[PDB]
Amino acid sequence: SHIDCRMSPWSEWSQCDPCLRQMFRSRSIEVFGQFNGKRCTDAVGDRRQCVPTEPCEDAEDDCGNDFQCSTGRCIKMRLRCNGDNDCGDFSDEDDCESEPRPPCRDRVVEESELARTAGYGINILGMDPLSTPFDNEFYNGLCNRDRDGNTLTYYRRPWNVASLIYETKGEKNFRTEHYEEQISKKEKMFLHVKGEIHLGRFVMRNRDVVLTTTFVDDIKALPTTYEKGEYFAFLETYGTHYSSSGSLGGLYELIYVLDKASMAVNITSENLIDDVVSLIRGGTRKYAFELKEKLLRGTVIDVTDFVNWASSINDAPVLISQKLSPIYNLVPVKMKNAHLKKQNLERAIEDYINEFSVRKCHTCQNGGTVILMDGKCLCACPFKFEGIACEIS
Amino acid sequence: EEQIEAFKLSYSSKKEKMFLHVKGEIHLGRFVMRNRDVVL
Amino acid sequence: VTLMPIDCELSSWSSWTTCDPCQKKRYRYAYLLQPSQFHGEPCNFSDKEVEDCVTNRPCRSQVRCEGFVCAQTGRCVNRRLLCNGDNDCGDQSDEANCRRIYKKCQHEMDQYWGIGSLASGINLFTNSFEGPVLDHRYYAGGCSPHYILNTRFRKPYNVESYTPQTQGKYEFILKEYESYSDFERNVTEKMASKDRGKHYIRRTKRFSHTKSVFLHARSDLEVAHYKLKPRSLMLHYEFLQRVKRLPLEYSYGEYRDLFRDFGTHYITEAVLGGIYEYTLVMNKEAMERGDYTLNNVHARGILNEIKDRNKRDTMVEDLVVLVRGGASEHITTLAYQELPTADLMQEWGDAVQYNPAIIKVKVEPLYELVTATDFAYSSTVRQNMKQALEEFQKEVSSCHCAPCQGNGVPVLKGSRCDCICPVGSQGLACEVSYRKNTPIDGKWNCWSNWSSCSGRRKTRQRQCNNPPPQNGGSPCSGPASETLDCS
Amino acid sequence: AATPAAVTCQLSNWSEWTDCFPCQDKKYRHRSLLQPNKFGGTICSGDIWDQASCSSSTTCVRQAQCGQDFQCKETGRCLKRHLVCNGDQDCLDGSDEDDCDEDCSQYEPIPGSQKAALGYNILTQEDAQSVYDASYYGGQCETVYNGEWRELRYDSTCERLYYGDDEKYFRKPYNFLKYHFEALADTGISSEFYDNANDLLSKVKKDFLNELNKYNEKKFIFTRIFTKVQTAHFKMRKDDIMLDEGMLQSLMELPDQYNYGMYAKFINDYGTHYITSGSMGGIYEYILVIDKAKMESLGITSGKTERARKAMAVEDIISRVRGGSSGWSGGLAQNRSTITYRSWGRSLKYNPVVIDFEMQPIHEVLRHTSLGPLEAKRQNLRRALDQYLMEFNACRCGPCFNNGVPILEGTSCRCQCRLGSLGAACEQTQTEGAKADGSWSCWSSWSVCRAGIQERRRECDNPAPQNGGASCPGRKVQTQAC
Amino acid sequence: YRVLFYVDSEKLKQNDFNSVEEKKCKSSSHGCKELENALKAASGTQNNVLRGEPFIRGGGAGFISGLSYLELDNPAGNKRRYSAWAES
Ligand SMILES: *[C@@H]1O[C@H](CO)[C@@H](O[C@@H]2O[C@H](CO)[C@@H](O)[C@H](O)[C@H]2NC(C)=O)[C@H](O)[C@H]1NC(C)=O
Ligand SMILES: *[C@@H]1O[C@H](CO)[C@@H](O)[C@H](O)[C@H]1NC(C)=O
Ligand SMILES: *[C@@H]1O[C@H](CO)[C@@H](O)[C@H](O)[C@H]1NC(C)=O
Ligand SMILES: *[C@@H]1O[C@H](CO)[C@@H](O)[C@H](O)[C@@H]1O
Ligand SMILES: *[C@@H]1O[C@H](CO)[C@@H](O)[C@H](O)[C@@H]1O
Ligand SMILES: *[C@@H]1O[C@H](CO)[C@@H](O)[C@H](O)[C@@H]1O
Ligand SMILES: *[C@@H]1O[C@H](CO)[C@@H](O)[C@H](O)[C@@H]1O
Ligand SMILES: *[C@@H]1O[C@H](CO)[C@@H](O)[C@H](O)[C@@H]1O
Ligand SMILES: *[C@@H]1O[C@H](CO)[C@@H](O)[C@H](O)[C@@H]1O
Ligand SMILES: [Ca+2]
Ligand SMILES: [Ca+2]
Repeated sequence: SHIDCRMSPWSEWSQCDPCLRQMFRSRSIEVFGQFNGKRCTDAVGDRRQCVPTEPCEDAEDDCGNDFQCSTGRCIKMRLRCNGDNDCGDFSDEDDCESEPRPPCRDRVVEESELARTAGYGINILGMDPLSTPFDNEFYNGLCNRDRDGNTLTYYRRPWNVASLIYETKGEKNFRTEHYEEQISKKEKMFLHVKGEIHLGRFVMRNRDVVLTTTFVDDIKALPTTYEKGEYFAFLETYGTHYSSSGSLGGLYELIYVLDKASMAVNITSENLIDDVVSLIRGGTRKYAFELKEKLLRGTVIDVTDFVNWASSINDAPVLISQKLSPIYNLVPVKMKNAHLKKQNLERAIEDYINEFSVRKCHTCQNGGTVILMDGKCLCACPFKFEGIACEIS
Repeated sequence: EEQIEAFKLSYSSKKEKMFLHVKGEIHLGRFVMRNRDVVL
Repeated sequence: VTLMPIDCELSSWSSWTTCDPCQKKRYRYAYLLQPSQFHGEPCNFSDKEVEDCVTNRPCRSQVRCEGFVCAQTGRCVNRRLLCNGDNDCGDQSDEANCRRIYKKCQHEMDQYWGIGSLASGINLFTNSFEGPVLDHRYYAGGCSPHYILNTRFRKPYNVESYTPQTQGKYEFILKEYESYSDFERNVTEKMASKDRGKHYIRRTKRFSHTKSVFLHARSDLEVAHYKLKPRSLMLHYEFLQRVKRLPLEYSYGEYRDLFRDFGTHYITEAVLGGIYEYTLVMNKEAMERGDYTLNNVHARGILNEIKDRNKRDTMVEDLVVLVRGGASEHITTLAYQELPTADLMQEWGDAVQYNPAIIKVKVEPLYELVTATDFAYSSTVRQNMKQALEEFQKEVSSCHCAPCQGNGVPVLKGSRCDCICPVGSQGLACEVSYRKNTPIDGKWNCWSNWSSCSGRRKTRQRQCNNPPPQNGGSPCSGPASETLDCS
Repeated sequence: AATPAAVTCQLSNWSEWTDCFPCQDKKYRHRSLLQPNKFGGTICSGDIWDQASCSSSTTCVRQAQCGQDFQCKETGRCLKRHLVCNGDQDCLDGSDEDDCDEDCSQYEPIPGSQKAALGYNILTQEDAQSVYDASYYGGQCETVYNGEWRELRYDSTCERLYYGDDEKYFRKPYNFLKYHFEALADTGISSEFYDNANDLLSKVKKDFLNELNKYNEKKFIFTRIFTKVQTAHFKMRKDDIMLDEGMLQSLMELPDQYNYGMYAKFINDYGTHYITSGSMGGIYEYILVIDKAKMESLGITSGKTERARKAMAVEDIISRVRGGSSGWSGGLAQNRSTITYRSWGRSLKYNPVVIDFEMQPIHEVLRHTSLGPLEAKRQNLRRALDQYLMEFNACRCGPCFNNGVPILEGTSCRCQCRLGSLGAACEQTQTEGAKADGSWSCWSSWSVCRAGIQERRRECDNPAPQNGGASCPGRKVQTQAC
Repeated sequence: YRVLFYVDSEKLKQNDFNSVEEKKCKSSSHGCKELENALKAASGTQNNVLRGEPFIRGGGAGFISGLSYLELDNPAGNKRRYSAWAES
């Protein structure tokens, strides 16, 4: 039956953080709500202001002989005076007057949008390609000319990407399977189709990463004292992981299934079921939202629809799969208490692993099994069982 | 479709059922809002 | 699969050579004794170990560059090539500090296609280009106008002639065989009296059918001919620098790496071509049996009746296409399973003009490059290299490799033997097939090295390799035993 | 079907810290990848490798570490003198062009210059960070002719339909010994069909009656189609290698003493292997296999009557294109025809893939560099790899249903099933009569040893194959130098 | 330009058949006997070969492979392809 939201008490207050001027505690979710009882929302971390109990430390955190940009990010003079604007806030005009021209001496070259989105953050909740922790508009003063991808035109590759190799693949995997029996008669069908196109793969550099001004400064803002709320707020706004490498492309997938039976005194029965689905991702709207419809119907496709759809992935890809790296590996050392931030990001991610466990929700009825969604444990079931808990048929 | 018929008195009956579901989704985009230094 | 993989073995080491007077190092090597196969583990270790030295023997390594030293590459170039508006040193060194430059080529001039590919020596045993030996970007003045169609070209100094020599062959065969048989045999017998009666019947059929279709179509298209000069050659600097690093002392491992890096032989005459081989091979069979019988008695009465009816049909079909010159759009459509419509064939051959393979080639042993105008102590480096070349042929020749299943072919790249599998069999050893049997083609074991001097003999066997198991093909390609004078 | 074996991920307890190395400015420590998850169960919060800031026990060593010639102070590369002011950017700091005429950049880098320079991971089949320097030229102006350059253009101003001068030449990177540009293709096709029927009767009557009938009908189709195309092939150099600057610093940062963590990290970042040679291609494979059957039987006696029929159809179909454009690889994925092959081939002019290659284990790179022998480090790098190819190996990723690929994603295994959802029980459409192979259980650790005996062990799989399924290449024991 | 093209084909077919019928009877108690036999045997065989061997010297590389692509329907050569070879 229906079950409401449940939480812990609020943990006892933190002391006042000297530089952050705040104090908090936390509240664990016990049960998110289940089976359309009152669904949870209410905060896991919340905070109060304080006039601090002791002095803050000296606020500067400059990497020694490095140039102190208007971002407060560590950089070297070759990156500024060569006009490249690497340091994160377009300051180069302040740095040099004579020959500050970009590293491509005459041969100035376009960027790539497919390169810029490299190193999407990712979160175990929703698995979203969150906008990049990485600052792919930093180029390390390199001219770094690729000419890859199908546009047959040069582009500058970003510093944090070791390569964006357009290693093309197109694969269709197909299966069908059918049976008939008679004595009464029975008829059975399964169909599976998937098509995958990989436009290319990006790999993120495993040392010397340049992070967005916001990513680095939004870790400067951390508590320093192991308080869930501010660590979770950094997680939920930058990822539990970053995509340390992944594959840009497009994908389609389809199913059809059928299962059919037929069997003074007059007795007889007939039974039938139907299930059909279509998926599309990547490519520009006109072709994709033609094709995903078009393929659900039996229609023998124009190959030029496949050519146009999958050509448009060059302009509009989706991330098919990737290598997850735990996010804290992006707190650059040569920052104050850098390792204590790492330690408690990892402890906050372990606390993430504690409360979002579906296993503690109550059993679904009949042939079902439980899933977790935003404020509901719930189920869906075989054999025509019905209701959000499958209690009836 | 289901049918039952009998004799002893003559009796006949029939039932007929239909169910449909269709949906289609045209996604445009996705967002997250900054949970610190928010501007209101 | 019937396997237990063979992991690599190199030998226990040689003794060290004594320290080389000029290379100021000493060397130790091992023979490859058993190659990696069936995915057994590699032990390659780059086939060598080397150490520094403290000896003080005299060295004559200063063979004079008479012209100008190419500062990075260690090449020498004759003084008329400085400031010719061309890179004769490899690293543009020769064109530094030019108080004027003089150009020669009046027009743009393409390299003949693949002319830099021909610049590399072959491993004759894998039949592979390994790496760069002659500088096919060197033009010695040159700039003589050459034409093919209406395109104009520059000839590398090393090359005697590149000319279209434009020749083409097509060879086609189609074959059919068919055979049919049908047999029907019957019996009938009866009796009656007034009471009793009797009857008996048999009817039968046996039937068979067979077909083959075989088709082969090959085209060889030969639209350039290359000949390299006999000598006075100008070497690629990466080769020249391993040659200047060879010991004058003999220790096979350092010489082995030159054949790995630069090939065993240099390509001296080659016909440059496209090939389009197509084969389609079909075997088809059908069979039937039908059989029908009755027996009857009457007095009361009894009947017996039987039927037995059977059919089989099969096809096995294989098709192979090989194409070896052209451009990728043509190449894929030719490579398609269907016999090529003559438009494709036209556009393919038109592109063979722009990207040939080697069709047939005559090669010279690489030590004829090693020369007194290029290296100090050259003749010792030659004699060493000749001996090493013979020892290397004994390593690279495939004979060490255990036999492939399914008539597979070994080629022994690097230090692994991998069985190339034909159409219709698969897996690491080429075992996995639906088919009953396959004809096997013969090759020997490795030949016995020599007998004594005063008349010397080499001998070969085929003990596992032989054709007779499952009714194979030819056993042979040369002499099953071999003998020579000692001098 | 068998029940799932899902378990939460474990890393080990931490090792003790390494001391504060000069210039590196860092302490490091590691966890031993103790048990990354089976196909189900929640991931580890942690990771294998750690860096933390620390001040060093002594002052950092000067660029005299390069010897008699220049080194770019803010990065790794020790350089031969001629590279300073050559007119080209030789190091990540660019100081080899600071405070000072190569035109060879006129030609774009050879297709595949990247993926052949990247390392490789035999445990996951992925690339890694650059091992070779994909863009190092050493001052060489080594150009290579493009055997695929031929492409059509039309000119409205003069009435020519003709082939464009674009892409005709590439600059070869110094790390490629040769890269050859010869055009080839090879296709191999099989079709086999088998088709059978049998039909039988018997009858007896006496004055009792009995009649019997049997029918079978069957069909099989197999085909395999393989194609390879090549636009060029290549071999990397085996002496005087110039490393990636990232590799070079990540190597110098390694300890002279054997501690597993830093060598495991360089293995993980620069790959288990480096590509020694390869071929640049488009491969198309297509495979299509069908079975069908139909059977009946009748029996009558006096009376009563009975009949039954059973029938099957199953089809496996694969189409896979490596290389080509995203558009036309969608064409040739979806359909096999004289249409889809020709334009796919045109797209291999522009976007090739490395189709086949040969490789060496990563520690061999060092001996072939300009750095001089690093034997202590090289043996530590090997000694770590000899644990790594047990520890990071996809062998630990456990049972995959329906012939699914086990792969380790970093710290967490997947079983990529060819149908259904991943992990245990990948099938619900196929019957329990389905065919799937036995494939390897992992290496043991190196076992306890005696003067002439040491062992490492395997199992061909934990279960038997599913129904008539295939089996491994066949081993149980391997041996080592003790 | 040269062509050799050769086609050669053969068929055989054969049938043989043999039969007997015999009958006997008596009466005064009636009774009879019959025996009958039949055999039919058939054999058939076919063979075909085609070989064709176009050979060319001179020509543009594509026109050469065009002309020399053997036509089962026109073994000497398609007249336009041949004229194009004769141009190239
Ligand atoms: C036995 O007798 C039967 C006669 O019907 C022969 O069977 C037929 O033969 C003719 C001529 O070859 C065929 O056209 C028919 O189709 C056959 N009928 C079938 C289905 O049996 C059979 O030839 C005889 N065997 C012999 C010749 O001894
Ligand atoms: C069949 O249906 C009829 C409809 O009237 C019914 O009368 C009869 O009882 C049922 N049984 C039979 C006839 O098989
Ligand atoms: C491709 O489409 C063509 C034309 O409709 C058709 O003849 C052919 O069978 C198709 N091939 C494949 C592999 O689908
Ligand atoms: C303390 O925590 C309790 C939960 O037990 C809240 O109800 C209260 O508002 C305060 O935050
Ligand atoms: C050379 O080779 C043998 C064979 O392994 C080793 O024992 C040792 O390396 C020897 O010096
Ligand atoms: C052994 O000796 C000859 C050398 O003439 C080899 O060519 C051959 O392999 C033979 O068996
Ligand atoms: C590493 O792991 C230990 C257990 O080995 C913990 O106490 C702590 O997390 C340390 O950092
Ligand atoms: C098992 O397999 C890997 C791959 O070769 C080895 O490197 C390692 O010994 C592991 O234990
Ligand atoms: C077992 O898995 C496959 C099949 O042999 C191999 O790639 C490898 O040798 C592993 O041990
Ligand atoms: Ca010059
Ligand atoms: Ca420079």
